[PDB]
Amino acid sequence: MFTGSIVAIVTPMDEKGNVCRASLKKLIDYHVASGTSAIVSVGTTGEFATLNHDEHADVVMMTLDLADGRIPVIAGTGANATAEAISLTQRFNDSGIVGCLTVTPYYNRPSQEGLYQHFKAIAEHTDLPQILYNVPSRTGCDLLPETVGRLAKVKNIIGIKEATGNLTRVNQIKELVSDDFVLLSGDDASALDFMQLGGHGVISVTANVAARDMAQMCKLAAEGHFAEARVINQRLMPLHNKLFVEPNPIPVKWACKELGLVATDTLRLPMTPITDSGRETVRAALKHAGLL
Amino acid sequence: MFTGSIVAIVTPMDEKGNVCRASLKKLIDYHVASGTSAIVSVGTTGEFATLNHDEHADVVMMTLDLADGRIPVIAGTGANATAEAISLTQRFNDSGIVGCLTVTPYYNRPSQEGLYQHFKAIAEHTDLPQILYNVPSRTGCDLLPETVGRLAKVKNIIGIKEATGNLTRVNQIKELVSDDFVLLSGDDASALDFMQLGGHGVISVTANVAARDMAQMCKLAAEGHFAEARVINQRLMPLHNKLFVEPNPIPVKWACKELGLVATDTLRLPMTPITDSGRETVRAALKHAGLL
Amino acid sequence: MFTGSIVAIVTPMDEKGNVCRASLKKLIDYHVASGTSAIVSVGTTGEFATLNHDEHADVVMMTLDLADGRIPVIAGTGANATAEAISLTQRFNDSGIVGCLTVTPYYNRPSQEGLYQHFKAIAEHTDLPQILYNVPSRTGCDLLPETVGRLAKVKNIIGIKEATGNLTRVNQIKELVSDDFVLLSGDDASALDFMQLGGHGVISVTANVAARDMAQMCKLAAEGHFAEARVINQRLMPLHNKLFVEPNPIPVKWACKELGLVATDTLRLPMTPITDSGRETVRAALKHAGLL
Amino acid sequence: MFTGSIVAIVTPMDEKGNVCRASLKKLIDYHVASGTSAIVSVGTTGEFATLNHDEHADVVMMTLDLADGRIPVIAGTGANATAEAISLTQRFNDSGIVGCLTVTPYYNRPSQEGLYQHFKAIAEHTDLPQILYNVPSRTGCDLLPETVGRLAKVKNIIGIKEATGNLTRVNQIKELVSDDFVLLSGDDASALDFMQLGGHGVISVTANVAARDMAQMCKLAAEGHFAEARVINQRLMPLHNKLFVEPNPIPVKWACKELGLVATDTLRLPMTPITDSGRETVRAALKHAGLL
Ligand SMILES: N[C@@H](CCCC[NH3+])C(=O)O
Ligand SMILES: N[C@@H](CCCC[NH3+])C(=O)O
Ligand SMILES: N[C@@H](CCCC[NH3+])C(=O)O
Ligand SMILES: N[C@@H](CCCC[NH3+])C(=O)O
Ligand SMILES: [K+]
Ligand SMILES: [K+]
Ligand SMILES: [K+]
Ligand SMILES: [K+]
Ligand SMILES: [K+]
Ligand SMILES: [K+]
Repeated sequence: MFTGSIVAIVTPMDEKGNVCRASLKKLIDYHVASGTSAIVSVGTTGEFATLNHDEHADVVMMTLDLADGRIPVIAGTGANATAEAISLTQRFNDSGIVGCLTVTPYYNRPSQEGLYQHFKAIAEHTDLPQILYNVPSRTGCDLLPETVGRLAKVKNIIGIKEATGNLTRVNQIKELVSDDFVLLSGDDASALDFMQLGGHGVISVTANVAARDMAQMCKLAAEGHFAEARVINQRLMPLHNKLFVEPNPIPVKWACKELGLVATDTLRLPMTPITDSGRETVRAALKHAGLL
Repeated sequence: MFTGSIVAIVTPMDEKGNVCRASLKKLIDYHVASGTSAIVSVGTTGEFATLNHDEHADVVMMTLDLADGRIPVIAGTGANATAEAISLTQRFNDSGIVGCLTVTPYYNRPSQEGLYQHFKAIAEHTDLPQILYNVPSRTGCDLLPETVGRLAKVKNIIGIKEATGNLTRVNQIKELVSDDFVLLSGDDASALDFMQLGGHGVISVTANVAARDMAQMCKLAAEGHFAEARVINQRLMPLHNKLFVEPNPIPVKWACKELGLVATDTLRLPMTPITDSGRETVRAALKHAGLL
Repeated sequence: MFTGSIVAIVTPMDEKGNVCRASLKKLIDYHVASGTSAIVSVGTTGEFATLNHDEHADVVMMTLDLADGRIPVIAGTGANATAEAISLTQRFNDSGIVGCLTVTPYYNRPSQEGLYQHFKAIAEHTDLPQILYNVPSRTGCDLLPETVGRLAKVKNIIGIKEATGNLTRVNQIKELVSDDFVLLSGDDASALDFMQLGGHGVISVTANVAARDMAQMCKLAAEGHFAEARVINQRLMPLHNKLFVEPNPIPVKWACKELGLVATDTLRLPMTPITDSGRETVRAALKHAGLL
Repeated sequence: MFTGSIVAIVTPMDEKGNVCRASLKKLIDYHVASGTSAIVSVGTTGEFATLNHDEHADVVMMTLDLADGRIPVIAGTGANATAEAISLTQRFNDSGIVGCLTVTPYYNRPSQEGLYQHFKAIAEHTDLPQILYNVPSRTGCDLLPETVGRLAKVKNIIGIKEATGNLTRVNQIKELVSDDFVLLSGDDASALDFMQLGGHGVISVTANVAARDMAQMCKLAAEGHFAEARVINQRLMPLHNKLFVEPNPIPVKWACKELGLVATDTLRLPMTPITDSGRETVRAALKHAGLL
């Protein structure tokens, strides 16, 4: 499923930084009960940077096993080296995932032509649908609409998670791609705006703790009921912002612990524990959203 | 050497994308002959993002073997996960390398506290000297002077490669650290200015192809002969700029090939071959520098 | 009228830089015939910076006289000194203008509190409706949604011309103001997007040469017919961009001369004549729009 | 003097917002006593935006009268319309002022060609020396080094006040102009660095309240005693920064009042009185500097 509210799920960890199966099960059951459309496993929010390839694959497989066919799983498969991305993609072929979320290479700042070649090569070596992920604030590069239009001609490149927060991108990309290419926000604070302009859903951090309100917001938006959706959005807005008061996923993991959805808020270095001021800010945002 | 003209050497490849030993040897002999102070092996210009950890270690060790004690070798050891940076650093413990160049974590955008913990943990697992590397355009995070001061208190954190191009950083950092902490430019176009303000050298892209000129410019700078150093700088300014006409190290590899220093200008995706326009721009810059 | 397509009209000049009444008459008749909602007289596009107060008032009065009640006129009344803005506003009280367009102070960078006091004072001393104008790229300051919400409580502050191009502002402001407060784009390239998110019209540069298509686009948008509006927008998009290929109003004045709407494309220094390359670019954009 | 510590003096006011002669006299005597090199009258810190042209001329002429030949006076003569800048400059022809400080046009964002024509026309209508002033944060335009080179060819264009805070500009400009062209910092926090790179002084906000320290710092810099100059700089750094805690000249006027140098800290809207938090921040900075 590549529309509506899609959660970029946390990778819950025990105190040693290893994946907590019991906590993940609780999250997945929560998303199944709450109407989330799909689960992005080991995206940014899932700490892809700090899991090695084997651990990363283990988390995706554990998420599929636990989902048990009740909700679709999309795997994070991005890398900044094209061979690495291909390799990681092969590990998931015939796994049961419905598609992959593949980020623009980070740190090395490839050209637009390099991005085209990167993603083209990855798509060539799988039959899985691929969702491109643009987030320049993290990567140092910006996959522009022109290049997205070029890539959308590749049969299995089927959408984009656009995390610039620059809402002009929605219709710049839309006019260059076919009607069935999926435009998904990757920026919760501007996501409703993104859907109002023509976007098809959101790959959401906020969905980790407000799954039902997110799912209803995105449905109302898809039906054109923007004023109604905006009422929900306004109650979620402090959380959309304050989940970034310290680096993601530090706040959202604390929030999930505070609601009882995960056993511990542990992360891997260089992510560090939430500050006391951050706990206070995040808690106030949860209360504004009606969640505590 | 953590002073003077330090080359961030290219990782020359054959047409298959693997390290070319004969080319590496030719480069290293070139830097010995030219008066280069040290070699940074598998930094950004060396394609650290697209070598696996074994391949990266092989290049470092080959470069050390080839240097044959004639020129000190600093290993690139950065990673965006602390565990991984520690693993990489441990590969070089008791190897012959003189120190490590370790970039701020990329993509995951840690806090300053996270940066402090990351570099502190890496330093604690080696006796090797550590040179911090800040390059926010590539990483999405900025290691600010205050945190550099906190880190400079750790015994074996001994300097910084400052690649913001923001020359105010030189004295901001210098006032917070001891007199023996090394300040190195990571930005060739501003590096002469950086030394004029108090910096101690440059880790240079330009030195790959103008090694003698860079070493002469840095010596003049260290001696306080800025006007003579600027004449050299002016001849190299178009190269300093045009080596980024396409993404580093696409132009510098081509330049090395054109100068006969390497056998091929091959890179690994998502870096792609230089465009025709880019060849012409770089060739004009080489001609301005009197290298061609 | 404060909705739909509102033109920020050029101030046509003869070769000596003085206002050309015959050219202005032709423009005004064109806007009356073409369905433009209103005329903003001596806005940015009308070269407010380079007319003195008397000339500025003369152009507004000439525009009212020529409009002869057939189209509403809004006067540019902004200044960077609050006393100056008050003074200029008094010159128009009982003139026949329907309202004023008042820019945030430029150059002096007042605080948000300073902006509040500025605009509050101006509104106090007139009964004319006031439209706030935010354009940070010109002014060096940014009138934020919070302050817009404060000002919208003042009875005769009735809307805003929002020229950041940052589409998140639409609903940030909307949620803080009453339903009757007018949100107008001041950025033609993002205006349709701005209306799709809840904006009520556009104060347009493009309208100077594409008045009928602009008027129909903004009507379709107001009716919710965004796909239909977007077809028009796509034909206008090169013009929305290329009217800024050199500083506004250099390109639009040339375009108006090329269509025969004004006798000369003369501007006042520091605006200078269009370059040949700029003529070529603008002409291609006019042809894409179907206007030549 | 177009070297050393040049104060951008406040225009002290009474409670009605008009120039306070007794306060101006006290300031000017203070700068004579302190070793200030020159006074810039009705620059940015002098509130040029909110004085009318007659009021502006009155302050300049009063400041010249009060200086009584003891200290050279440079008049602020910028405008964003060329005709207006020429008019203002002509007011000071054969007056006793030593030169003019003329800012790039603000708000209307001319091209570089426009900037060249603007400053060229102004220079052609006076025999007075012209100091260009670039401050893009306030004006929305950036006078680049190439254009500064073109302008430096005009006989009476003799220097630049460079207020970008981008220290690369010092040597970019210096290589394009003759050895007698003056480079002055417009950014107090970077000004010591600016002189270290080759600049010849500073047009300073800080000198309004730390005149002796600024003059001593600049003399040390001119003599090549950078380390001694930096000790002074460090004591003044919090002031250099905190004089912008609220918009300039709100903090510096309050500081002048607190030091007993002026009778009142009144400004003209849209500048507003200093907040309580701001008073406390500025007072702490004055205490760090040992001025209180
Ligand atoms: N830490 C490295 C490797 C992660 C690989 C598994 N997800 C990076 O962010 O690219
Ligand atoms: N491509 C991954 C792993 C590189 C391994 C280090 N040489 C990254 O940039 O972190
Ligand atoms: N050129 C000055 C005065 C213009 C006054 C009449 N519109 C400015 O832009 O503020
Ligand atoms: N307030 C207008 C006019 C100022 C007159 C010059 N002292 C401007 O900033 O241009
Ligand atoms: K395929
Ligand atoms: K496709
Ligand atoms: K140390
Ligand atoms: K009123
Ligand atoms: K109102
Ligand atoms: K000159």
